[PDB]
Amino acid sequence: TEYKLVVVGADGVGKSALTIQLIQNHFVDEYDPTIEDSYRKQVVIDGETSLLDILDTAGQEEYSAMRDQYMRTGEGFLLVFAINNTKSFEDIHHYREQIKRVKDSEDVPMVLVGNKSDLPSRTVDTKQAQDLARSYGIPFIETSAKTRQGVDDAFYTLVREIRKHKEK
Ligand SMILES: Oc1cc(-c2ncc3c(N4C[C@H]5CC[C@@H](C4)N5)nc(OC[C@]45CCCN4C[C@@H](F)C5)nc3c2F)c2ccccc2c1
Ligand SMILES: Nc1nc2c(ncn2[C@@H]2O[C@H](COP(=O)(O)OP(=O)(O)O)[C@@H](O)[C@H]2O)c(=O)[nH]1
Ligand SMILES: [Mg+2]
Repeated sequence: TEYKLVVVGADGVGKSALTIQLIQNHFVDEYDPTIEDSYRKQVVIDGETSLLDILDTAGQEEYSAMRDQYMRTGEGFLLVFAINNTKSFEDIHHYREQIKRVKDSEDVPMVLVGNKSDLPSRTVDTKQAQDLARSYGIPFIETSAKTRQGVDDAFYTLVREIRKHKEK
């Protein structure tokens, strides 16, 4: 089994740091903000061996046809914001609508991720994030790429959401 996972969200929220924790087991400071890359990892989740193919998105805000078709191959999406950046939380709606648009579907596996939970300078309350996730009908996972809090949980929860979708 293989799952195509895509990590989206505003610049600086920790998409690259979360991905590199999952894949390479270390915390990277100031990874080049412009680099989009992909990684594969073999995991066991609830007894099922699978390959996670993870796209760590980056780059300019552009909407080419090639970009839509490429994003459309994603089976599940992490919607990442940082808990110290209210604008990144406000931007979650945008990324969700673009995912719906390219997938031509109201039911796309997604997980809301509030990253940088190790920082004291919080501006987005856990209750606001839980309420947003409830409104979308998706899970909310608190993470820190720095301490590895919630990292496996975020990705594995997204796989569980894909499996639920495939059962419908
Ligand atoms: O063809 C596509 C294209 C995208 C797509 N690709 C890149 C985006 C992009 N950048 C890339 C990364 C992340 C931030 C920065 C620029 N570096 N930024 C935004 O939005 C940014 C905000 C919020 C809205 C207005 N702008 C201005 C400010 F407010 C902030 N959206 C993007 C975006 F939708 C798709 C995304 C998901 C599903 C299918 C897609 C299909
Ligand atoms: N304290 C803390 N810093 C983080 C966390 N995740 C990312 N960072 C830092 O925030 C900055 C932006 O992270 P990055 O992974 O490049 O974000 P991206 O633009 O979403 O790929 C970098 O300096 C990271 O080291 C986190 O969970 N906690
Ligand atoms: Mg990055």
